[PDB]
Amino acid sequence: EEDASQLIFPKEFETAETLLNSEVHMLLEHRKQQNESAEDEQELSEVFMKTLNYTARFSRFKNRETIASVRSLLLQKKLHKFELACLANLCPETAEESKALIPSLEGRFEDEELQQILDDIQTKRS
Amino acid sequence: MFYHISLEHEILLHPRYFGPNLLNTVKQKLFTEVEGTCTGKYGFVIAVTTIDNIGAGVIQPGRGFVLYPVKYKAIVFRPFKGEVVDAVVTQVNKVGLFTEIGPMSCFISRHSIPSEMEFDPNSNPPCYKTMDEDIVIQQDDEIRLKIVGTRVDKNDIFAIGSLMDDYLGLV
Amino acid sequence: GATPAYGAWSPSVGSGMTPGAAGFSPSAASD
Amino acid sequence: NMLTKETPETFYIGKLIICNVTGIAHIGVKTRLDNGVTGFIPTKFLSDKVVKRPEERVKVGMTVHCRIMKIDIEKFSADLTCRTSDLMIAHPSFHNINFKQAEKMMETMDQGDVIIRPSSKGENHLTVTWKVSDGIYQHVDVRATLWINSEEFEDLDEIVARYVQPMASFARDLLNHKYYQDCSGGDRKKLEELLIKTKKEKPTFIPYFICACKELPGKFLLGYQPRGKPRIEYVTVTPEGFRYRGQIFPTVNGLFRWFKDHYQDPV
Amino acid sequence: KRITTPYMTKYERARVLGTRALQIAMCAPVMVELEGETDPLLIAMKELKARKIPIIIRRYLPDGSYEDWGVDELIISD
Repeated sequence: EEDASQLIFPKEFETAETLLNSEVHMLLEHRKQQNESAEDEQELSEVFMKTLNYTARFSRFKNRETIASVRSLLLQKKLHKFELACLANLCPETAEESKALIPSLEGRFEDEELQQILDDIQTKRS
Repeated sequence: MFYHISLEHEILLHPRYFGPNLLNTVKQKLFTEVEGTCTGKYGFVIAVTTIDNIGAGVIQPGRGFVLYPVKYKAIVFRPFKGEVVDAVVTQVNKVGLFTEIGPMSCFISRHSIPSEMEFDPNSNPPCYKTMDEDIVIQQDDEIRLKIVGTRVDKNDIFAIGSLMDDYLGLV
Repeated sequence: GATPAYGAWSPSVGSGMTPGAAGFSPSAASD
Repeated sequence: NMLTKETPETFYIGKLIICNVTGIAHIGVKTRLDNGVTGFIPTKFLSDKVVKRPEERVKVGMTVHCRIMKIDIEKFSADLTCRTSDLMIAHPSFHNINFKQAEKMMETMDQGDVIIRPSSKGENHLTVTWKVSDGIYQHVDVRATLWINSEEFEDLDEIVARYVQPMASFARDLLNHKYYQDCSGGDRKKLEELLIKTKKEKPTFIPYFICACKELPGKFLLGYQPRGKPRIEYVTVTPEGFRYRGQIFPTVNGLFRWFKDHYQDPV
Repeated sequence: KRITTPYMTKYERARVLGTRALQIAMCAPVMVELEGETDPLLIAMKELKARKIPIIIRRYLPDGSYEDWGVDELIISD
């Protein structure tokens, strides 16, 4: 039953807080900054490493202020919380690419309404 | 997907760890207990960000241990089926393609591959080009996918990707 | 151990009752 | 290389090859090595040719590590060196010691030199012994509980120059006081008997003195006789100043300037 | 607004001493100077007289509430 395409999420995960791929990179980097210092401390696992490079390959932006911006303009609309990260990491070019990839965007908004937001993202992409 | 939830844990503490750096030791024993694990309820837990509070430690009657119900705020990574993610291409084989989504890897058979991306074992790099050799999709390419089925294997998630939807390639 | 905490100690002040007059030595400067 | 399976190209000069001497022909130690190479230790390996063998330099029956100086596993020899040398104003002391034996080395330095020694109570602790007076030393058992971090243990130069050097500079001023004594270590029986003998020669002018404890180092004794009853007031020396009636003085002079106008109350 | 008795009942003294002596025998750092003894019940009793046992007592009340009282807060009886 669990399909995020039809937006069905468990109760433990409905109230959860989504995160962006560029967003969590700064947290992981900060934790790496903390653990790389403070000696007589354990070194970081390889799982930490395999997620560092992972979100590093998909950093659409590296500014701290750029992150809250792209979400401020999204939460102003009437989108789901689940749509918040998948539509902020992939950064599709056309709104047809977005609606074809995400089935919940089809019929959810107007095409040009969607595309203006999409262009905002490509403008924010560094 | 990377999320941010407040999780809880109750840890036991041996009486030799009482004394001045007690709560610091509770922190230590939490950092190195619930980091980098995975579950069939919350999924893969990346790292813990902060520790909300330490409960009061109830001395176990009979034994010397005292357990400490601590709630923490960590970032967890739970993929759902049908989510459309980016990943990097790890291994190109006639049996299927291997990718890696952060801490969890997936695999794509030629059944999920339409016949355009043909095999290329004659080349030194195994890639999946097409008939006129313009779209070259080889190892180490940020190739999107769609998780069409999840699987956790003894505290280890293993989903399965596909290539049937359009705009699943190079950006 | 044989050498416990020395400076974490609490200096108890001693109370008294001596209703004397004022015939003592003056103060000085701080430089 | 076909039977023993160990040639001279694997074993090199400079690397330590463990040579197990199991017997000796005449004066040497001819045994086997780890690779079956017949390790024949010569008389230069034991350092004795007409006297007893190198039993102190090569373990007879066991394996003895030596610096490999000959690759002769096919020649039934092993140039393995039996010697260990063949295989290869406010001072701050160090210690890589106990408390009784440390008391005998810290009596010969001057006033201000601070020693560094491991603790003896617990784990990952360090005790800062700094010189106070003649025979008085404060063993700051940090965790005198001075709570610190965990980044500072790599550099042991600032925990003294921020917490003990100002403490030693504040403690040295009371030693050079105009009315200082020792009373054989700051004994409580010897200090009450001095104020009652100094008050008789001058009943009008009342004197004051200053002394420290030997069993509780870091606390000074400020005794005063406002009337025919001796009275003792304590004071603590701090890394930032002094602790007198709970008021912290930045400089050493403000304590006396605050006391000259505070001891005239009836209490 | 703690309303319970301010005295350590005799059951709390038995359980606090037995528990503190178990923690001491499992090598827990003592709060008091040992004048040179080694039994953990003698040590736990010495610590109780110095009011240095690091334990608080959660006194459930019958309605469901509870009150925590440090051990150094209430008046030891024997």
